[PDB]
Amino acid sequence: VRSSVHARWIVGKVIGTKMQKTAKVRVTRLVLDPYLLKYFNKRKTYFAHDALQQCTVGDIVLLRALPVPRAKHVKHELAEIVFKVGKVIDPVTGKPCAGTTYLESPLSSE
Amino acid sequence: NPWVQIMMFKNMTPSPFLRFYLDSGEQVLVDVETKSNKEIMEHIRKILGKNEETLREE
Amino acid sequence: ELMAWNQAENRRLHELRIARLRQEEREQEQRQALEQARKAEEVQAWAQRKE
Amino acid sequence: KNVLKIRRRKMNHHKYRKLVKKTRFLRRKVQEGRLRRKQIKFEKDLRRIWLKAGLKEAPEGWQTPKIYLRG
Amino acid sequence: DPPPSTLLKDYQNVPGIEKVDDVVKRLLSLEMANKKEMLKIKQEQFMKKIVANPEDTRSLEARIIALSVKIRSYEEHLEKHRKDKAHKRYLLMSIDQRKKMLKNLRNTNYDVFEKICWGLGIEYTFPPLYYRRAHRRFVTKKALCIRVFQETQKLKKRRRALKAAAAAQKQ
RNA sequence: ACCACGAUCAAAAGGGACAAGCAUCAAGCACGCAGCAAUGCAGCUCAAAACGCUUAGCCUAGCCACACCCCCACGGGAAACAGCAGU
RNA sequence: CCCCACUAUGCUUAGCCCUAAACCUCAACAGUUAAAUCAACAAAACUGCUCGCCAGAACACUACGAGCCACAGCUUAAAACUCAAA
Ligand SMILES: NC(=O)c1ccc[n+]([C@@H]2O[C@H](COP(=O)([O-])OP(=O)(O)OC[C@H]3O[C@@H](n4cnc5c(N)ncnc54)[C@H](O)[C@@H]3O)[C@@H](O)[C@H]2O)c1
Ligand SMILES: [K+]
Ligand SMILES: [K+]
Ligand SMILES: [K+]
Ligand SMILES: [Mg+2]
Ligand SMILES: [Mg+2]
Ligand SMILES: [Mg+2]
Ligand SMILES: [Mg+2]
Ligand SMILES: [Mg+2]
Ligand SMILES: [Mg+2]
Ligand SMILES: [Mg+2]
Ligand SMILES: [Mg+2]
Ligand SMILES: [Mg+2]
Ligand SMILES: [Mg+2]
Ligand SMILES: [Mg+2]
Ligand SMILES: [Mg+2]
Ligand SMILES: [Mg+2]
Ligand SMILES: [Mg+2]
Ligand SMILES: [Mg+2]
Ligand SMILES: [Mg+2]
Ligand SMILES: [Mg+2]
Ligand SMILES: [Mg+2]
Repeated sequence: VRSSVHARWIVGKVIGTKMQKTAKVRVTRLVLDPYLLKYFNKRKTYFAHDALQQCTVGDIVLLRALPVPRAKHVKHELAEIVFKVGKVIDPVTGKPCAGTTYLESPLSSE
Repeated sequence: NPWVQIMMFKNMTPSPFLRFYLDSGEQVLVDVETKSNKEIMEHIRKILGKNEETLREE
Repeated sequence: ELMAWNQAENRRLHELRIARLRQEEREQEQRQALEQARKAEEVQAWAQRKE
Repeated sequence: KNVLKIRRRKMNHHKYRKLVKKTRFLRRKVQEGRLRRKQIKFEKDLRRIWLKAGLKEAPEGWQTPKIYLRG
Repeated sequence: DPPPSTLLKDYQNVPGIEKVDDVVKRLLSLEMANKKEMLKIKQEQFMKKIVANPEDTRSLEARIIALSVKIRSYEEHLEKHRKDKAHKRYLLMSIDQRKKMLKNLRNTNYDVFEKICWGLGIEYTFPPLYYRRAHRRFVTKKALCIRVFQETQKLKKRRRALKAAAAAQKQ
């Protein structure tokens, strides 16, 4: 379970798929502005190993840290695609949706 | 919780919900539709928050 | 015990959702029934005017 | 409002245009000299690239164009 | 474009329009109408070909189709009016609006996004990451840097063979 | 003491974090990835400030850096108080 | 400044140039007329939200750098010396 990588679990948005078996993921965190005391997004890039090349630009993915980095910049692997771009499945009902509208009514399967 | 990643998403599904990702790999889904923001804070405190005893000891 | 309690809370909220969605279909069907009637008359009137 | 601020700028601009007209032959010789040094400084930058990369001469078939001439 | 003999969208579903005199069929065809009547026929053909409900005009699909027909009409106008700056603006704005629509459709309903791209022949493109002039100095230096990289790759390969050849001689 | 499958302390290595001014420093020019390898792909950083110039020991139970100069010190220039007192 | 004559120019075509007191000197979107209505004048006073911009005067629609079909050009745009005001 141990790992030399700092970020163990992180969610991000895929912003690039031009490297072989590697997805470029943009991860945002809330950082407190000390003077304004307002939280602002701070983004960082992570390379994630994607053995099956299933990532599409724009989908939300969950990254898991590798035991040791497999490359200079590849320290994580694709653990799960949370929200496939344009093919979201509502986790609350399990039905496909398009934005804030259902594509299949939850009443279909009772 | 300065070291916990918090990411927001707008208008991706028909209803609002929270989802927590734990270090073990477990995921905790919390449906928050119809609940007030105070009921949401009290809910997540009960299932994933440290109790007053654990905080006093620290 | 807390994870099992959270899953039971999601199931309770799901039954209230299904009960809420059923009442919205009955209301949606009523509206969709009048719009079709109104839309049918406006089409017949437009069809007679063109004929 | 009065136009005193405009009048100060008016005279500044008048005297500048007159100065440029009076020295337009010297300035044209100065401008020519600057564009030459500008072309040389650009050629040195490209030469620094292939020398630091291990090459001894410019890549085969490369000729640095004159990117600052009127033509 | 639809044939000139095509009837107007309003007189295509009137009973008995196929038994009227030929003169009456001309007066109700695209030949005797302005170009806007022909565009309404093009829009109807794309709807039945692409969208699931050809009667829903407020969906993001119908809007992309309606705007794509307007875009094609602007392109045809500008092919004849190349100094018409007003319509050149309307074209570029319409293309931008369609790209924003396609972006929102790609994010919400990918299956419908693929059918729109195929039906309308649209090649979706992602925007550039940076917006900055590529002036002469930069264009020239970038071309030189690519040549230097290509030449260094050739020299690195010729340093593998010589090392490999000498290594075999020792054996 | 000696072994301590331990504790303490703490290098190298890996991950993360970490000064100021100037954007009239706006592009850097190989800065990526895959593969056991051969080799293949053409990527990587950057206006959320890369690259660069200038200034400055620091976050002070103290810490970092330096130890005549050439970042280093085989070698060379050369012959060393930035230990105390002193000139 | 007044009178006369006449040219570049005003026009067309094809390319450039990219400026204005380009100012209704009043940014876009949404909302209000109640409270304290409000320095003055101007075209009543405000709220939410966002982007752009500003921080004594003058030097300065300048110098330098950079970009540009612009070569007496345009855009971006400082500092030193000076004053206790503007
Ligand atoms: N420079 C970019 O291409 C770029 C890329 C991503 C986001 N942005 C956003 O643009 C805004 C302006 O950034 P800045 O202050 O560094 O620009 P700036 O006005 O200082 O201009 C610097 C460069 O960015 C371009 N730029 C200016 N405004 C832009 C805009 N709205 N969108 C995209 N490019 C623009 C300019 O043409 C120039 O090449 C910011 O909100 C920034 O987050 C800019
Ligand atoms: K030293
Ligand atoms: K102006
Ligand atoms: K005006
Ligand atoms: Mg007056
Ligand atoms: Mg003056
Ligand atoms: Mg160490
Ligand atoms: Mg800027
Ligand atoms: Mg300068
Ligand atoms: Mg820096
Ligand atoms: Mg110093
Ligand atoms: Mg000494
Ligand atoms: Mg030394
Ligand atoms: Mg001493
Ligand atoms: Mg004439
Ligand atoms: Mg005329
Ligand atoms: Mg005007
Ligand atoms: Mg605006
Ligand atoms: Mg000033
Ligand atoms: Mg001017
Ligand atoms: Mg100037
Ligand atoms: Mg200049």
